[PDB]
Amino acid sequence: KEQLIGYWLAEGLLLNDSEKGYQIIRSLVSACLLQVSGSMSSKVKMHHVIRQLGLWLVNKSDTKFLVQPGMALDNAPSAEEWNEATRISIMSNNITELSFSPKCKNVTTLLMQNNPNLNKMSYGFFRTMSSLKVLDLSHTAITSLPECDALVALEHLNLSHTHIMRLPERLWLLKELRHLDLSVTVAFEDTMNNCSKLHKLKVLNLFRSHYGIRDVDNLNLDSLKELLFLGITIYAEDVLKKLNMPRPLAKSTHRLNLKYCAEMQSIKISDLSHMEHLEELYVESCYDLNTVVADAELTTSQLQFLTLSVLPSLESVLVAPMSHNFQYIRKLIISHCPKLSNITWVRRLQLLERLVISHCDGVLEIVEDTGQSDFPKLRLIVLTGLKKLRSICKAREFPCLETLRVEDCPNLRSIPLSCTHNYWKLKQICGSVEWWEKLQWENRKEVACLDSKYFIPI
Amino acid sequence: EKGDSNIIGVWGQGGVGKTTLLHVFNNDLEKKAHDYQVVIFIEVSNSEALNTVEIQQTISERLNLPWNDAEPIAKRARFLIKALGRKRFVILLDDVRKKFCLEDVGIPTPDINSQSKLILTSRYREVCFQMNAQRSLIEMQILGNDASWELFLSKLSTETSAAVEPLGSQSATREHAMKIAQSCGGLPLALNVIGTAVAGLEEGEWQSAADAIATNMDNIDGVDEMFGRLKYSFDRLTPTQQQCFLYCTLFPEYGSIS
Amino acid sequence: KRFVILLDDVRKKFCLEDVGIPTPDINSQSKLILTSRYREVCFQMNAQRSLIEMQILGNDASWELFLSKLSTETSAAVEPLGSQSA
Ligand SMILES: Nc1ncnc2c1ncn2[C@@H]1O[C@H](COP(=O)(O)OP(=O)(O)OP(=O)(O)O)[C@@H](O)[C@H]1O
Repeated sequence: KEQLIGYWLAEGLLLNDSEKGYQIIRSLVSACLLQVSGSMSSKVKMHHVIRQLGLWLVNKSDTKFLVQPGMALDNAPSAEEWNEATRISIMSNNITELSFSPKCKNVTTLLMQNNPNLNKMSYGFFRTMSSLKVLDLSHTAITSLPECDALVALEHLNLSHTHIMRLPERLWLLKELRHLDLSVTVAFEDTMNNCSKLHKLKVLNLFRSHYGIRDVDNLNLDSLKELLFLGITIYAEDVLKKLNMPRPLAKSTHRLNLKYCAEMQSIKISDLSHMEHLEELYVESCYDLNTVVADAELTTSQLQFLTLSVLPSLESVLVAPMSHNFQYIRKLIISHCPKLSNITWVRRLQLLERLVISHCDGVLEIVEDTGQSDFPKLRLIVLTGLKKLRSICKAREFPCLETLRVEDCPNLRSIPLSCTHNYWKLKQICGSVEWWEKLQWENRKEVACLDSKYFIPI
Repeated sequence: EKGDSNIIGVWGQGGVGKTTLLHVFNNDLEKKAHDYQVVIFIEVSNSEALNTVEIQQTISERLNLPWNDAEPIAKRARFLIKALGRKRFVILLDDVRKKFCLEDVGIPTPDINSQSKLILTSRYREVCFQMNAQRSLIEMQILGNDASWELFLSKLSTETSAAVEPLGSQSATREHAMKIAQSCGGLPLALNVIGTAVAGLEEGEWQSAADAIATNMDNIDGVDEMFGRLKYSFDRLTPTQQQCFLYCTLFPEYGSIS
Repeated sequence: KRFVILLDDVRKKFCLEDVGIPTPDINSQSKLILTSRYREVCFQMNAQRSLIEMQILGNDASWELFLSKLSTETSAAVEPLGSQSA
């Protein structure tokens, strides 16, 4: 929903209101034109017949669309078809080369997301794209991007998960830009000091980007006067203590990534209390990180999604027993942490919804040593690659779970799921037969019951 | 039961519950014991032109009278005045928007010497004063803090209500739903329309809807016909009064002005 | 009377008492079932507490629906099992 609402905002369909986009999505899903589907209601989709009806209506309309996504296209379509079209979509195709320069005078949207091999776009491709308002090149392999001084009216530009290393200087002359996203750009290394010329920008995202504000020299984001939401990667303690004051640049951040953290052997949520908008934290390759403090001192910031990845020295996180900042958590992803050996705090996470535990052999159990279950709102559990895990947690009731998936876990002995629960929300269970052989059971009927009811082999 | 004047007026803003009050009052008379012989419910809200014909049709049908279609309106009015004078009647008038003469529609004005009563509801205190109901006026006030909330709850679907109903388990969705309910100002029409609009809100969407409802109401379903319904009180005004009313809208919300 | 009224494909909110149907209440045994493409209409008509969603047909039921729609000779080409064909 968020991605679609972003485009609805850039395209001008929404008068700068995201709630209007949510209302439109809800009106569509209430008329059965869209379907809410997924592990969480954040994703929408179209029924096949409804999509064909939409394409038929587009063909009946006087404004042509060029729509070939998911067609497994191996080469770009003929450049002559791009003349009169207004919306172009080349999603999920295997396009490898984009060399022609089209005549797209009327186009107001370009989508090339999920093109894994498209890395050679011809220079001067955007010459006729003056009216292009939405441009998406997410999850493509381009390392360089053609000059775009002709993009006078562009307002949205997405380059997440692409191999772009340096970003052309023509963007700072794009006066109409409103949203620019370069999250998870592995190769991005270009200084953003010229972003000050981008006054009109409203959203800038660098979450999980390999490059960011490595030093205070590039803390000049106070020139971004129109900015509302930002995500960036912070590398050092001195940066945090330069940002640990109440000002918009500190509080406007909604999520952080922590990579190659220097001198940040410990961190407290009280230190993040000045980040009143922060909701997601990512910690990757923090070599000297040892402990984290989950204080009882609450914050207006609501922590929602966390991911701990590739941490070779993290040991434990101190979580208060009665009240804590983690109680608003929705998603936890624990990955590649061999020295982490304390995850007992999860049982106090009553709003928690998603579990991802992977390759963390230091975790003995997900919950090691009120008339309420420890996971009252849980929906999804994902387990992968655990070579030394014993069991998940003690015997508790799990009636609200939707899906359980376990892969490559030859050491897992048992799971807390049992036939004692009532199930209507448990949609499916996926896993291996060897895990079923190694599974301990509360009752010997569970050998066949939990297999014939929900288990789906991998 | 006890008021001295036989003409009773109820006034209040659009959607406060005047017509529903008349319905629940008429339906309540059949439960208790009373000396009255006919309880007539008449919808004068049909127009401001006072369509005499169907009002007389309702009165005659309610009095077991034959409908002489070709009879002149004045003769029928005199005949109804004679007929209604023989019975202890209660006439409930709905949303009377202009002063109109009762004797020209067939209704005799009740007096102290007669046990008959006449209850009229209108948005305007000026109309209730013009119809000689000054000594028995009642102001129909908006709903209370708790009654408005429990009205809002009944308007939500089962799964949606299951998110905001429970206590003991604490989450901000209850606060967002309560903010949306308070944005209705306790007006039953507002509670109905807004609760119907957000009757199917999922758990995670309450925040944005509650945040947006505090500032604007054009993007929410069913409120356009709400404002069309409430707009008559504004269209009745003279252009100077219309400009003076719009001039008051730019003062801060929840703030009294001198 | 204890009535059951089945309304089909109601596309806008309408007043039942204007058409002559009394709205059923807890005191009465009468029922009223309405079908509509829009959930907003079903909420407007006071059916929020008893809403059902009509889901699409299953994988196998849809197939056997498709089979019954074909002619005899055409069905004879796609019905048989044991013999395998594209
Ligand atoms: N006490 C109440 N509880 C629940 N709903 C109520 C209550 N009072 C009024 N309503 C609702 O108010 C809505 C608006 O219609 P209502 O008959 O109340 O209007 P009104 O006060 O006569 O105003 P006007 O005639 O000027 O439109 C009705 O649909 C009814 O359901």
